[PDB]
Amino acid sequence: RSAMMYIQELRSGLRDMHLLSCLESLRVSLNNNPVSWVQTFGAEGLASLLDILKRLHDEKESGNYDSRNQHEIIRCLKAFMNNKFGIKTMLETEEGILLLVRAMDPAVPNMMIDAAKLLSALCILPQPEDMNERVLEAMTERAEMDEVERFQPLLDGLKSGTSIALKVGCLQLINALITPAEELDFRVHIRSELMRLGLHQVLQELREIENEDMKVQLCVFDEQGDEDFFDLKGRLDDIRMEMDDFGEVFQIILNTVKDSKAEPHFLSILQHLLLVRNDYEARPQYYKLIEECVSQIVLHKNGTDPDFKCRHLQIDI
Amino acid sequence: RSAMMYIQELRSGLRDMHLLSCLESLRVSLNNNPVSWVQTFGAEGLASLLDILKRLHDEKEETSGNYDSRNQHEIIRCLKAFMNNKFGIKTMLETEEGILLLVRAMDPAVPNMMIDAAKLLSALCILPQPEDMNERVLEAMTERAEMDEVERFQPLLDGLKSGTSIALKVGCLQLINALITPAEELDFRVHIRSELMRLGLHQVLQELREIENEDMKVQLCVFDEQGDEDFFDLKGRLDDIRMEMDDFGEVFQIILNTVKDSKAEPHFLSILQHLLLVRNDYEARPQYYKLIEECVSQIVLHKNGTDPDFKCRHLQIDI
Amino acid sequence: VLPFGLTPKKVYKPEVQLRRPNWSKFVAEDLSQDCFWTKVKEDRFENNELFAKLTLAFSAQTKVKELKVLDSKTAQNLSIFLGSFRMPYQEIKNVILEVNEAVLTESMIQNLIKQMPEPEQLKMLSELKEEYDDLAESEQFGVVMGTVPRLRPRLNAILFKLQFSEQVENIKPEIVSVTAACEELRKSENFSSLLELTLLVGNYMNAGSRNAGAFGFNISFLCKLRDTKSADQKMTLLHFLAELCENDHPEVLKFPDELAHVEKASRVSAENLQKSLDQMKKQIADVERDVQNFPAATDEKDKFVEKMTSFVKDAQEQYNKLRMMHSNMETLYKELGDYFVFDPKKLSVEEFFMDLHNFRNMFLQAVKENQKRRETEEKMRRAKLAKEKAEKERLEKQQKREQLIDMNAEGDETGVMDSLLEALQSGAAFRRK
Amino acid sequence: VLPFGLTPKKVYKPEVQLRRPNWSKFVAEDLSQDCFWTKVKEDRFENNELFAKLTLAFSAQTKVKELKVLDSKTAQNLSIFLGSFRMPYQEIKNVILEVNEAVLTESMIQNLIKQMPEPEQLKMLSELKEEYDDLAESEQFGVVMGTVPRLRPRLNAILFKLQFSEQVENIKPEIVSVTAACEELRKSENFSSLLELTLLVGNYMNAGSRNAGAFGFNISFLCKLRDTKSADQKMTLLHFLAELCENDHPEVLKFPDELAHVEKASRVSAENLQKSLDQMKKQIADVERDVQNFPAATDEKDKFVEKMTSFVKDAQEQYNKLRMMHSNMETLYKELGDYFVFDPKKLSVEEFFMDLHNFRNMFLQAVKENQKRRETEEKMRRAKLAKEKAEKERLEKQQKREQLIDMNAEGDETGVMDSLLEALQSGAAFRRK
Repeated sequence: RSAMMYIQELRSGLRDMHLLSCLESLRVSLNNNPVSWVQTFGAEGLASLLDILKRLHDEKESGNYDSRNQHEIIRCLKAFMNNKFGIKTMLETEEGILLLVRAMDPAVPNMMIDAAKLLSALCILPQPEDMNERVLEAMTERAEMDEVERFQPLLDGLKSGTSIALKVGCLQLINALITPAEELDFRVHIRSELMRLGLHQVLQELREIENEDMKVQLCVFDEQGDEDFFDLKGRLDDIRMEMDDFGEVFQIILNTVKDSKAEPHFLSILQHLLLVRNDYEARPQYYKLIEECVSQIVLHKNGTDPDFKCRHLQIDI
Repeated sequence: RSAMMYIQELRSGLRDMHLLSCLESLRVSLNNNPVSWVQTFGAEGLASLLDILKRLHDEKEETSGNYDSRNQHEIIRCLKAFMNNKFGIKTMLETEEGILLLVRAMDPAVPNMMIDAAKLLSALCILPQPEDMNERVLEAMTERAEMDEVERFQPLLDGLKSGTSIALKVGCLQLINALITPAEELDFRVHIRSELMRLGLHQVLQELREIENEDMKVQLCVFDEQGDEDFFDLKGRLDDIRMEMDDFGEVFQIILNTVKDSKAEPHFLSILQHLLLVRNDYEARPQYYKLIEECVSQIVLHKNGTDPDFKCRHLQIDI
Repeated sequence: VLPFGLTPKKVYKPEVQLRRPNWSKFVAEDLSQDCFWTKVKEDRFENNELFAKLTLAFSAQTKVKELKVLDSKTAQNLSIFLGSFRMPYQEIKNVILEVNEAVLTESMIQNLIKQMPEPEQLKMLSELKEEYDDLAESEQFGVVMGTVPRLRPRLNAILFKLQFSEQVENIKPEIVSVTAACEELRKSENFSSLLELTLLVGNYMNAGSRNAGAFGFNISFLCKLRDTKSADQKMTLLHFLAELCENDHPEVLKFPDELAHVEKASRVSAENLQKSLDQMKKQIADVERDVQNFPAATDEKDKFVEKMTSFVKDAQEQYNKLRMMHSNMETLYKELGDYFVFDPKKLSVEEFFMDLHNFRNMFLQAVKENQKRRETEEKMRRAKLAKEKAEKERLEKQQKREQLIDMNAEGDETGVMDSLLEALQSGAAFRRK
Repeated sequence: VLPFGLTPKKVYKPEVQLRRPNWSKFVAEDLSQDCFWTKVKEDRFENNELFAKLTLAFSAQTKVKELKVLDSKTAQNLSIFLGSFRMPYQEIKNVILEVNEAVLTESMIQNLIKQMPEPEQLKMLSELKEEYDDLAESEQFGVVMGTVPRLRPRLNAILFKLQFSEQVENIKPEIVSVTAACEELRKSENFSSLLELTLLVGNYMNAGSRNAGAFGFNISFLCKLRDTKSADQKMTLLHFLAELCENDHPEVLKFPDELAHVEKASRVSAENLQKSLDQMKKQIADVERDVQNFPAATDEKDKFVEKMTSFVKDAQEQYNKLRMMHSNMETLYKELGDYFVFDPKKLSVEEFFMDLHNFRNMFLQAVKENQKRRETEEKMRRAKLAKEKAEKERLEKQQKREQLIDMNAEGDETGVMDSLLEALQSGAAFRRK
């Protein structure tokens, strides 16, 4: 119909509020025409939307008002992807998921909200294969061109000054990245990266908020970490069954530690084990408390690594 | 001179006040008279003192009020005056119950006797000859504890508790030190200091640091000193292990040999199993082993030369 | 019949036939009165459904056409062969004549040679052409193969062709190995440095004997070095030489690494290489002479003479490159023979390099043994010093405590106890050091 | 004089003589122009002050009287023997006649026997008794020993005596070991039960042929049990039996402990106990004859007739206890033959208790092979259950995320995203388990 007119409008090089007025009515057309109409705008039309965005994202200097333009593109993208074609079409662009990630600027909350909301929906898709890993891959790509932490944007959207809805959308993406992932190591690896960046002190603040959408997300993040602990508890039982021979287990530890920075430490541990003083009654209790301490460090609940910066440990009963 | 007659006076079986006036003049003799006089008193009169002492001890068929524990304290003063010379020391040690009955004399309920009794044992402990002296004193305390069904250090602990007196608080810590400091092998000094902590010394010790007594600070400072020596020696024994045991297979065998057929076997196996859970991340896995190591080094190479408390939980890390 | 004082053992009827022990059985009248096997009429003493658990583990379950020429053996062999090959007899012929490289295999040609009737029979079958239909399976193959000219040589040539690019990869790697080790031994001045070092030590030891002032020694003697040891049988000459290189000439210890291809040379065959090439040369000239006597191709399908002319130029091109490498390798070994002065004809290549390999390993052995012995000297020196350290300090403690009570032949003093408590209670009676 | 373009190697003169490598050297002119050993006119390229160190390790440092009777064979040997003995000749004689128990040992006597000149030469020496001082050391000994009546017999009896209690402790333990094992193997009803169990299981497998319904089998066959195995070749009859015991009859597992002495009897030679008792009886009968044929003790010191009769009484007493046990032992073996039905004449006692000992060890080995193998089963069955359970839970979680969106092919409508975003908000996208 009039779809080609929009493409010709976008490729013509409009600016400021002209570019805005057009994109606004394009969002309307996208949201109100049949699915038929979106397909004719198609890969061609999306490509230009993304080109315009790629131009805008290249910002060098208080701030640009063209965040209205950026956010309005994100809005078209939602409308475009509001039907099965749009999604599969966006997943095919080389820079679509990346440009969304770049639009997660905590300094413009409402855009990040809408962007992180799309990225979350992509994450929990069945096809193609490992969607979450692609979304994560893109976050890493953005993190290297900026020289920051790939999760800094997300954590920043969670800190106390930020709006309550940004906080939800943020933790929503967190769960979108963790939950669909199948391998235990990968879930714990990512969660431990979040804690490393400072997620723990934040979640404390977040639980006290009585917002329904928020409470739901914290429930999911809790549930997804409680699962991992169970699977780890399970993994431990598999070990306790297969590894019942002193020589065999000890060989496996050497085989995994050999030629890694972890090697000197293991010898150091064993050298200490010689020190447990020679006394009939005190010795087995040293080995129990040692076992207690190693049990706590290894089988850390919440499905996270222990904080390796934390310099004090309680080792209970 | 007149020593042979003090022996007869003891065996005629004097009681109540008549015995006390006998022992009080005997003490006066044993102090002011020369060395030669006490030798002809010697083993005979001493084993009488220790038999009347043994008699009065088995008068414990009533508490909350005794009639003749004033006699007991006089014998202790006699034994002090007796042991004031080198022969008496030598002769005392030869008796089968001379030391043991000096230990049954230690009672927190009646302060003054325990001060003098624990002061004699504290002297015996720091003796060069013969050999393992402090250990004999310990054996007596153990022997006493057996027949009473109580913990062997319990009286020493009860005497330290703030309810008593300042002279007794010191006198008990003095014997604590006197039992620990002469002992040469580490595994013993620690083994005993750990028995003191389990009985709850650490709680009590932090109350005695409040008291502004000089004779008290001396004993705390000496106790603290000897406790630091032990840590230092344990740290040196750690260095010897680091330089002699550097093969994995050899070290693991040694532990295995030490742990075989005990109750620490199940625990050592479990430690190794748990090590197989330290996540398979290139970066986290070293940090796992470092933290584990770091924790262990605080459990085993524990400060002040005592076992960690096995009924509690908690641990900090450097520097 | 009624047996010797007891009643018959029940007849079982099994479902599955099981595997059985074949013991020497005892029947009724083998026993005696008081023997063990009479008391055990107790077959009931143990009875279950294990009979069903046992049968589980131990079950053992799962016209026309006459001959005219061929002998009973050959015709039979072909009958099993042709009921497996399944290719048409006209097609078999065509694959041979064309030498079709997509169809032919090493596996395929080899089987033809074995299963083939021999020239005399093929000739005798070639005269029955007209009655082809009345013949048997095997003889049909026979007549068809009969028309192929010079089949025995033709097949022998096809086989060698398909087999050629294999035996190239058997000779070359072995040639290269020996070539390299020869160059490796010659180049290494660290091994050279050991021989010098060994001779110097050697010349001094021979004092004024039948040896001494030797300008060298045979290189095989290197393994004999270990044989000469110290008076105390605790260290050898080889151990000495290693340790003297460990301390004063570290460069030397790098030679077992300089000799990488020596092991692979220790495993080759001098004679079998010559055998293999001489067997190849004859096999090239076999086809070369078989391509000269061949009759001119009388159909459009005979691609032998064309294709095998491409092979012989190609095969001789590769053989001559091998013949080069080989005689070069032998030159290099003759070269080592003169450089280190040893008879290259009375000691084979594998012989030499095995001795050299053995010595190489003997040498590392000596080095490991030395670091191991030396570590046991360091951990025994310090350990005895850590004992002399404690014993001196233990006597230092005793000499401080005895300075209060003197035990030898004393007199009198009633102080003592007063002197004990004056320090005990004042804290001095607890030394530092 | 003068070699091929070079100078002779320095002539050394060491202090201490050293052990040396005896190698085939190369003299001046074994070398050619371009050889390696010509380049090494160096000899300095590796010079130190190691000669000290080398010498240290390989240093190899640290008329009267004529013979009248005896040959120089015996007259020389005695000179050495008497050099080690140092005992007065007139005392040795007295210790022999008295049989002085405190001075005499098995070693001492055994030397005398060996060193003594034969009775012919002792006689010829006791005819020269007067001229005692003119004789040599060796012959002086002889003149003393010549006056001892019947020496060769006297000394033999003394030896057998000093050797008697020692050789009883060679027969006895072994007589007991075979007695015990014969009685343990007779007492063991756990062993018994194994046979009963084996027979049944065997009787069933033997189906309907040669052996079947057999009343017994030969105890020998016990080791051959391991030789019957499953068709899949995974496990043996022994194993099955062992497993049958392990589960259904745990009592049977105790039979290796009931046969305590069975090992010790596997090692005792049956033929050597027979020889030993036959020798002991002989040696007794020897001293018996000696005592009867002895002259009257014509001096106060000759205690031989006295002490040897006191030894024959005792040596015969202990021997009859020994024989009783042996004949008892042999009975109990023949008893076993009759009981378990086997020819005791064709299998020696060691041979029989070896087969038995071996079987014990096969059974105990089969028992741990059953445990280890069964342990492999339970772990591998738990590991696959936990993996089925993990995979089941995993699929359930997958489907719960797929009930969101049909990425399949259905008609295009505009819910999709607004439908995903709602499930994100409510938590429906993050289903649990």
